Amino acid sequence: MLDNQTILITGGTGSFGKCFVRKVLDTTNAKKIIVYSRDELKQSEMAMEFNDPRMRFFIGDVRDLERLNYALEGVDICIHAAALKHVPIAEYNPLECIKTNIMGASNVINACLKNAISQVIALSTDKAANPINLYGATKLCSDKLFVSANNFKGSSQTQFSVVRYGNVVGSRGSVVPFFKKLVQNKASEIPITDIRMTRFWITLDEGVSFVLKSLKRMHGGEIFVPKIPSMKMTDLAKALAPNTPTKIIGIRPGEKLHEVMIPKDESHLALEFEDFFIIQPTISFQTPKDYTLTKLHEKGQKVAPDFEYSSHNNNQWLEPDDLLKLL
Amino acid sequence: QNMLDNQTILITGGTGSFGKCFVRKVLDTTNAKKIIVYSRDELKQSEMAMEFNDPRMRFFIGDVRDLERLNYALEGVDICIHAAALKHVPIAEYNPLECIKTNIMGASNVINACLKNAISQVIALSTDKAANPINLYGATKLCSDKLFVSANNFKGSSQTQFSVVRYGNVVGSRGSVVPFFKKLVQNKASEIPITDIRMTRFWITLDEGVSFVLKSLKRMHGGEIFVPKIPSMKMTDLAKALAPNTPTKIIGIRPGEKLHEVMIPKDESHLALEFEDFFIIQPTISFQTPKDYTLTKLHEKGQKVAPDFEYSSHNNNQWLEPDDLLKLL
Amino acid sequence: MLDNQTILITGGTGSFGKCFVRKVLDTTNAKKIIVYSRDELKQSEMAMEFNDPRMRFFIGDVRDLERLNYALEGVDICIHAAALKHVPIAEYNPLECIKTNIMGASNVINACLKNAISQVIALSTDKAANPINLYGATKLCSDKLFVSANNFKGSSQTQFSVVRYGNVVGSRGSVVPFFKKLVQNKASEIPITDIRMTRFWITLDEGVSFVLKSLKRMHGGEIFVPKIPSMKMTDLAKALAPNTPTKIIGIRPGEKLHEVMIPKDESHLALEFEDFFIIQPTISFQTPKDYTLTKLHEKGQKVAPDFEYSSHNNNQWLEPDDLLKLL
Amino acid sequence: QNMLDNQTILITGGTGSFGKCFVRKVLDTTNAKKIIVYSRDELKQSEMAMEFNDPRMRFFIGDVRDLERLNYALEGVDICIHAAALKHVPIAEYNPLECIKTNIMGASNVINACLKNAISQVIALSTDKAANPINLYGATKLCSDKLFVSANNFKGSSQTQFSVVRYGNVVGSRGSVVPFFKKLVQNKASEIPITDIRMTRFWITLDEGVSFVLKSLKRMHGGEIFVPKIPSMKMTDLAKALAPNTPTKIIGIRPGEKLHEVMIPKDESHLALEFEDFFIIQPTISFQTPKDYTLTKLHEKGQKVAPDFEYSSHNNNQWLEPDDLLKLL
Amino acid sequence: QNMLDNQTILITGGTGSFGKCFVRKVLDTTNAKKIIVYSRDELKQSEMAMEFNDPRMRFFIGDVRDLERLNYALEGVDICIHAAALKHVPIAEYNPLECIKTNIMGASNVINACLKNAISQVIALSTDKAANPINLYGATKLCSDKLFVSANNFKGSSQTQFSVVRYGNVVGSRGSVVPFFKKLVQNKASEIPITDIRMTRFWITLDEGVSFVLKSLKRMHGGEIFVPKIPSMKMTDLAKALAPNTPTKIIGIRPGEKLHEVMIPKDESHLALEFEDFFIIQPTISFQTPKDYTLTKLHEKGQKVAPDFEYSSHNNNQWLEPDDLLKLL
Amino acid sequence: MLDNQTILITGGTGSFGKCFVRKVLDTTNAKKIIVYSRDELKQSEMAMEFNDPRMRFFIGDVRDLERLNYALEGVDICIHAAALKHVPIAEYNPLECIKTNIMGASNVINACLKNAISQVIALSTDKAANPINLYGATKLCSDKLFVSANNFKGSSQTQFSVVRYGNVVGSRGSVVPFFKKLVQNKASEIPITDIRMTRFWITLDEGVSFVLKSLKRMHGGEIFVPKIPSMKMTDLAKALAPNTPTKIIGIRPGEKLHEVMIPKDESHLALEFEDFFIIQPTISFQTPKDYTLTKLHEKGQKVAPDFEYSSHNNNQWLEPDDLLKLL
Ligand SMILES: NC(=O)c1ccc[n+]([C@@H]2O[C@H](COP(=O)([O-])OP(=O)(O)OC[C@H]3O[C@@H](n4cnc5c(N)ncnc54)[C@H](OP(=O)(O)O)[C@@H]3O)[C@@H](O)[C@H]2O)c1
Repeated sequence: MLDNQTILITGGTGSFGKCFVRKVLDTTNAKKIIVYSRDELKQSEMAMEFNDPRMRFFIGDVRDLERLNYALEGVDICIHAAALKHVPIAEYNPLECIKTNIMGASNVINACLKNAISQVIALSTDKAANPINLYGATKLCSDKLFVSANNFKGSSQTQFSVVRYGNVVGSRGSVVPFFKKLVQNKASEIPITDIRMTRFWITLDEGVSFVLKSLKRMHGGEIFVPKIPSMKMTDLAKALAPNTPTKIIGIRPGEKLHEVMIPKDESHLALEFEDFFIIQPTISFQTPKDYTLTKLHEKGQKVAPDFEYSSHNNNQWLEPDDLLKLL
Repeated sequence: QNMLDNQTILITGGTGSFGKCFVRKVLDTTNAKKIIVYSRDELKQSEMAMEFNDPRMRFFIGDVRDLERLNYALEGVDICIHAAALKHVPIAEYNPLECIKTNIMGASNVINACLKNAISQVIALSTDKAANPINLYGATKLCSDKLFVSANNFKGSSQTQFSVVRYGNVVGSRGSVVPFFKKLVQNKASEIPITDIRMTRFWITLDEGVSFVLKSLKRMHGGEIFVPKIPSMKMTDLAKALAPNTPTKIIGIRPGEKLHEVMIPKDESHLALEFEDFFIIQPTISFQTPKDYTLTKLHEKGQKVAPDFEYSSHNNNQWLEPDDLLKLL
Repeated sequence: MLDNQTILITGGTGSFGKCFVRKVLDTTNAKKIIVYSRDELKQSEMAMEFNDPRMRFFIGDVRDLERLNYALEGVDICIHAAALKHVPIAEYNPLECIKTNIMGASNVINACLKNAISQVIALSTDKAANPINLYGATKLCSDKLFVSANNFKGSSQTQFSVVRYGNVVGSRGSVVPFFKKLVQNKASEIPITDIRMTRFWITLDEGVSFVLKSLKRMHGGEIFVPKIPSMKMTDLAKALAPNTPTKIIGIRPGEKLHEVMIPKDESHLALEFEDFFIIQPTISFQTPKDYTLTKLHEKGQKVAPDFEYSSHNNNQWLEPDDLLKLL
Repeated sequence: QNMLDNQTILITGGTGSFGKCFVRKVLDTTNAKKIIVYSRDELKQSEMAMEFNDPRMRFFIGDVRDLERLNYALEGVDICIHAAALKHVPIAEYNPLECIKTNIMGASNVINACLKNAISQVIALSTDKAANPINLYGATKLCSDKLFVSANNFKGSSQTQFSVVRYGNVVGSRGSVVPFFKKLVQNKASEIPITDIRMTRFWITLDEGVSFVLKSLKRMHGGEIFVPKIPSMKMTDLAKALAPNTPTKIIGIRPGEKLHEVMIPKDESHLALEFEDFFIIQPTISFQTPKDYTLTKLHEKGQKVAPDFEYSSHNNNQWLEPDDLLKLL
Repeated sequence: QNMLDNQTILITGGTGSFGKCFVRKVLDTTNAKKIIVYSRDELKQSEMAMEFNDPRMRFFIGDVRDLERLNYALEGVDICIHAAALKHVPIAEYNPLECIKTNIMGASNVINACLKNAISQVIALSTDKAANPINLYGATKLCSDKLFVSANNFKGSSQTQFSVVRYGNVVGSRGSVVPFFKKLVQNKASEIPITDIRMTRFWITLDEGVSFVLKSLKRMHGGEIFVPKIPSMKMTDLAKALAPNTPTKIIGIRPGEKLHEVMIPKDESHLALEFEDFFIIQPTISFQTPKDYTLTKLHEKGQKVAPDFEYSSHNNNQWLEPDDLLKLL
Repeated sequence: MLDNQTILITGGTGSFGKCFVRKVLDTTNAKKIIVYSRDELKQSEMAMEFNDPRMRFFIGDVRDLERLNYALEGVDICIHAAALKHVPIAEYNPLECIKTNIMGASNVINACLKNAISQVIALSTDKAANPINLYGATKLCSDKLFVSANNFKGSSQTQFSVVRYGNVVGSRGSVVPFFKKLVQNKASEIPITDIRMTRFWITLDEGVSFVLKSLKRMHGGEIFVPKIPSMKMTDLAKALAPNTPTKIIGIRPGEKLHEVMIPKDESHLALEFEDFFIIQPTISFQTPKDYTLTKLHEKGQKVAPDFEYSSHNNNQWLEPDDLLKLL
């Protein structure tokens, strides 16, 4: 697997960013881990915490093609986690979200090919499946680009895969942590936008690991989807602090009732496995790939024609307590 | 008596299906100062100036990907129709940045330019595929719509209005399938492509839409996404039409090709406002200057819709008999 | 010659475009033929007609440098036929014509060098010789650039030559076909701008072949000119449909009486051959070339000091019938 | 009494031959608010501010290839003289994109900028070499002229006028041959470069032209290409001048160097309009606002020319005795 | 009664130290129509809209490196505060183009945009490090200041005024050392970083400065570089403060880190104009419209300074007792 | 040392430009010397004077990245002397100076890495030390960039060093030559801005040689400073023409009393040698370098803590005559 390799991750100062740097640091022999991002304050703060010579911090934007080409020189593997993810903000700053996510993905793809990187994994989201909001629309474009990149074939081959998973239990500005800062500062209530608000749930750590495993499976072109549990927002408001009331607030700008992981119209392209899924590409590559046998010799089978992985039509569900056991 | 009296109109990509018809319909039914055709191809542009040979026409070579050009293009324009785009779904799947550069950046430039020149009203053309999309093409179009709607916040003494008209397939449009169904049974009728037996699609006429735009243009406030109520046509039947009897062949689902097109999402119904013959999906954001979309600028009143409604082609009420289409062919 | 090679042709959806793709398909072992152009409707229509796995369609503009670099990866030979050729339109859209033809030629030249292509042939026109209209002015710049490209010398050598020939008998929006669509739709007349209107004439097929032969001759830097026949526009109006009258119409915007192939002031740089000519470069290359012995061991001699290849001062002439035999 | 009263003038590349003279001529004979010199080189610009030391001067460092800069440059200008360019023919042959970037894109930016700032009149400098060209330099200049003339269509409340002044060699200009003929017989007279015995060229004075511009500036409508009637000087004679007797040497025809310069094409004569001391090649296209180029804005009337006319240097009527030039040296 | 009455203010990078405080101070003490926060990070922007939850706020995602965006940003703004920047000296040393792209090109775009939108007054934030600099960061800031001052020449009916406010360290600002001195003795007090025993620095309060800007904003003409008179605090003492007693450790001089910060150069004193509580370094160039910087727009008179003066931190007169800082902490 | 190498120098039509081309031409076996600059008139004039096939003139701007990449193909060593150096003009055209000097330096750095050049020497100035004027501020950024470039490490290594020296005795538009053109044209006076105006002095030739030697010493990352003499402007006005009076004129826009070569706060990073100095980098390179032993096995030692190389606190001084002996 990974050994004496160089890894560059865009937006490595983010949640997935550090939780991933940490895990690669501790569980692998990655010769050098490179964080590529824009803020000097987070990288100054992040260099002092990860006080290890295995690191290296490059200040740069993904909207910058030259910089990326410079930053990716000599890199072996690349994880793309840079992005504007705040759905409401994206609705008010649509070009900003487009520049960062779409153009950003394109430049990363380019710089990777030029530097002959070996493997690239971009981070998607369930919001990119049958999307309604801008953020998701841009992300779907990003996935489309990354999958399509597997067609280029220069004097250097590069595999481009995508990992798509749900809401990361408690993250920089989320819900579960929000539903505590309140009760702490005397929360007058517990706002619940709706009773049907379902959502796939995964942890920072579960995510970081499904990624490092995809690298071990991937042929390039796949869109790996993990089989994660769903949790009714009704049974979550409880845990967090049933005590206080729950003033319904309606619906934020761009929210869905439930999130989709694998569209119904994607069924055919799906292949079930044990812990995960794979949404085979839609286009054909000059060099065909057999997405039925991972590079880990794991065998996967198709799915029923009327297949779809909704957040609610799911069968797994996080007990109204389990999320406290995780807190 | 509402009209586009003595006005300069510019339509991007008006060298194709929608464009040629809209350019014809406007010259015929309205008295607009002039009409500018903005497109890249010199052949089509030349074979259009002849085709029309009308003094109220002007032709500009140009790419929507070009901002300095669009800036000079729109100079002196009152109304802009954005119909330029890459719509060939499977090709968009293989050439994703192309589709992105034209449809996403393209929409952005047309906007940037329209505002610079203080255009009055702008209507952008979307597709049913931009609703809960799954193919790249549709995803760029969803982005596109978002941009034009978001464009309504900008507040300068320009006050441009941006709206979107989203509808489905056009009964035999510039190289599609209807003609590619004749074209075949119009040569060696013995093999007809198919994908599914449940495969449905909304079908509007290359004219029902054109007029729908001119109409949406007359009753807009800005920020709307007008949806024309149309009939759904299950493919199977659409088969016996362009070939009463022939050995059809079930090829395969082309890349990124859905199975049931959505016109209005299930998760956005709370934004829709039903009307007698059309729909209006209100902005998912709030503008500085709010508006009551329940009242078209034509007075037309509107009531919302069932909090669960999902205007899908399959769950459509009306349909088209394999003869109602013959009455189109 | 060409074998197991990859060929990319800009504007391959055009007249010369398909007639060339077809001929390479049928007469060579070209491993892969790549069409590079902007319209999806022509490439969708062109893929279904040339239903052959030897093809590959890239949607792109020549005004786009990144795309070209991507498109030319792994290509062996490149034919440049993309361009805005409508003279009147170019007079009203001068920057458009300049961007496409000049900047377009420059980007193609660049992408070719970066990808180490071996041979590049750009298509010129007689309108580029002692030009008067914009279209021709841009084309002369394109020829100048391509010839000059033979001076670059990186870890990869690339030959850049130009093929310059006249009006292609009946083409997408021309005269001879125009002078029939009329008589068909009851042509009231036959418009003849002038009695001296001479023009070199060649066929789509003759052109496509002189190109594939130049590749076999070329050293890089030459501007091959075929010896084609001239035809008085007076004796052409006849054939097409003498029947109807000929309402003289004057002179279109930018038209010449006759077209030049090899300028008088180019004499010195000329070298006569059997079927063709060669207009040796004006500049000297780091690595001299002997344009007297093609790579086909064909020997050519200079021309008289007062030499010039006008369309009228020519000696060959297409009988007022021959063009019907060709129709 | 026509003047450039209290006006701001900006000349691109006015740090060279034409520029320095025009800058001098305008300060001396007219009362224009100010004069802006726009060029790249700091040395020449500094050695010019001293050289002139005039308060009505302003110097801006800048490349015509730079659009944002040109935009700030022309801000507040009424008249623009575009004299910036790469004219060294053989060098242009070896560095074709350079010449292209400066002469073609350069002309485009100066235009884009002039219109943005609503400049009143713009005169661009062309060369005889842009007539039925064969060298790159001249070909960029033909493109250039086309651009400035085409620039007259644009219709905004700016109404800028764009014209072109095309003439030949300037009797001993910034490093040419006349001085490089002295410079030699001005050191070791024993070897003089030559190309042909029929080699002819039009010759105007670095002052006859400058004034011709100021004049063309006073009688323009826009879209014209003014041609100054000048004398032709067969090289041979021009030899005995800058060296009565010396062993000249026939080197060789430099790259892209013609043998007979054309001022007006044979295929464009039908556009020319002959005048007492100059010519006017009318646009090869039609503008929205037509104009009668037969009447200079100075009332000067004009009759066309013989439908075959080809103002060539060799077929020129007047010439220059090997002493008329001495009366220039 | 001077105020920023009913005015739209936009501050670049107002999502950080200075910004948040300035945004707070202005809302609290003045009645300005609205306030626009222009920055790149969505997290900080969201955690600020909540943090403030004030209707007179607006947040725009954006990079100062982006000119088209800045152009739309500043649209409709009267006053602009440029506080966006990369200031982490040693990081700037390792990523020099980054710092350059943001601080140099960044300042240029904010200017280009401000003029385009006819902003009234613009104040740019500089640092003491831009005085006789040696580190990249400070060198970009010197360039930066030069740009904003030079920006005062441009003369269009816009008449924007550009000034600069340059001061030193901010007593415990967004991750610096003061807090990183607590943070340590606030966990395992046994090792404190040090560089020299002569190491001095000027120290102003994150509030003394903010107000200084609002004040400099009220008494500016344009082209000035306002310098606030502040106290110097020799580091040694600053040590016993954030840790009465602990085993400090002399690590090493971080890259590009000076030893004595300069507020006013020795070679520029002849430009300074001393005031009761501040300084004004006049432009090193002459503008078309001269100004008497000896008279603030607040009437405040000013006398120059000793022709040798060099406002250095070490040669400072006033200082701060290791308790005056405690009275800050 | 240098042999069969290719050298490209930006702004080779300048003072240092020709004096360097000449010296490399005469004292080395440089296979090919390439001049890269913008003006055709200087390069036309410069090709005729340096009438040697070892030359090659490329017309280009440093503000142009493509061109540079083209121009630097196959180059071994690169000297960067292009720049806007007129301090007053830079104060009025600050963006022009920034584009040329800073962006220019960045593009040169980029093109060099892409072409795998081996060594690059950029020319600094004493004005970049503790600067006050724009010109110097941009130059300090240029030095910072060049030093930092030594961190990139692609499939090709490139050393980037800087040479920083004072006013070049009599140059295109300077003082000493100015103080003669006057007396020649009847100089009414001798303007002396101040009595303390000190300045380091070096010759075109001394400079050109310290450069060619640095190439022989350099490890990459150094900022070589030669130990040159200082001259009081009071004792210089004399020589030039004591005869005429000396009307004091004040202080130009951006001038200092004295110029610094090695800042006081740079002491620690300094290393004294015989004829020169070295200001070790401020940052650490992935691959450490020992700046105490040049590549010429020359040993250098540090300097006292209170060290600084001012133009006045200097000990060497050019006799009020020596500059006439040099004239
Ligand atoms: N005399 C002739 O041979 C002749 C005859 C007919 C027509 N013309 C035309 O008249 C015009 C002026 O000729 P001239 O004899 O005065 O030539 P010149 O002495 O070479 O002056 C040309 C000027 O253009 C400037 N320039 C060059 N590139 C520039 C750029 N990229 N951006 C901005 N300025 C640039 C140069 O200034 P910097 O180098 O400091 O940038 C120079 O001052 C030319 O356009 C030429 O085509 C010349």
